[PDB]
Amino acid sequence: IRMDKKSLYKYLLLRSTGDMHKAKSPTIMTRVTNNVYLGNYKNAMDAPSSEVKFKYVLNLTMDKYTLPNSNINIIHIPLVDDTTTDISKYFDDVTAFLSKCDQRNEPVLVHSAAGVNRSGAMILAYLMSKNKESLPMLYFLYVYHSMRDLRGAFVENPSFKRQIIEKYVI
Amino acid sequence: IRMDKKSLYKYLLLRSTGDMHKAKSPTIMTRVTNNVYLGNYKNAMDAPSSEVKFKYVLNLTMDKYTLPNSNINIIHIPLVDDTTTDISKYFDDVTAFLSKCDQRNEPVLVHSAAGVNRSGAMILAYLMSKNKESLPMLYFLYVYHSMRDLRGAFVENPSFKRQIIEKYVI
Repeated sequence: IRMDKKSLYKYLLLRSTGDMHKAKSPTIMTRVTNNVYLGNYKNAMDAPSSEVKFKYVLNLTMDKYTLPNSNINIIHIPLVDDTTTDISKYFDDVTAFLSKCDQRNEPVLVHSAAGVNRSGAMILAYLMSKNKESLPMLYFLYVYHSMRDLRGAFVENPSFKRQIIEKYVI
Repeated sequence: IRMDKKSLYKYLLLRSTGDMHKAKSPTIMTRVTNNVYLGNYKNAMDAPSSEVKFKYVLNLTMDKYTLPNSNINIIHIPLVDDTTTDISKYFDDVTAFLSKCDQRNEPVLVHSAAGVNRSGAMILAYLMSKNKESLPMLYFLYVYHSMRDLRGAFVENPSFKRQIIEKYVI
């Protein structure tokens, strides 16, 4: 049971003109594609012993943690969640790595502190990168709002949203 | 001094993903085209003695007022600002009347109580109707956000926005 056929279009245009719930902190991990997951700091601590056989965790926070009782490989890309940091510089490599994970069915968790702005930006970028079908402006609006509806908050950082738009739309 | 060339596009996509100021009540009349104006109840009371030579006022509120010391013609279309009323039924005639006004340079004020939802919807409809150039989805997003940025609040009513989208986009 899904919505097809220009209900998505009204959904999108209404969301695009203010029909948006106030930001609600995301709590549980979200499976976004077959092997790619999106979460927050707690979710990463919880990653050793979750239903998923993670091979990788992509740590987007500033601090290099370990999960030493586990065999998960922790990739650290330290970024700040601010309106000045350039996150686009890592777009190509990160989306490339995530697609490799999806090809090899190697589960990977993409997380930040909140699971909203450094991690949601990389998940958005991945989704945009994998779109060969749909007009980017519309794919962008659909992805953004459906992910926000799902998670409660998604790339609330305006500068991160600007960087995705420039990279993948304009 | 204007923004052209894909700054409008980033502006639009950012506004479309949550970059929106909280609704602020509009106070002064807004000239939207050469002879078409948008305002609230006070603005209409003030219409007899304003810098503009109104020939017409389009009263979208429920109550039939008069301005008996004036020669302004008051057209009454009574509508409620609610999430159930069908405003689309008057779209064709209203936009037709407004375009005639613009052709004959006959100044006309479009108002409701707030100057935000019954009146902004008819102004939006007019603008959409007069667009023969731009893709409707994009013209819609541009008009909506630039009018909201200008006025402070514009078609905040979600059902009125749905009706414009259905009429003019889908």
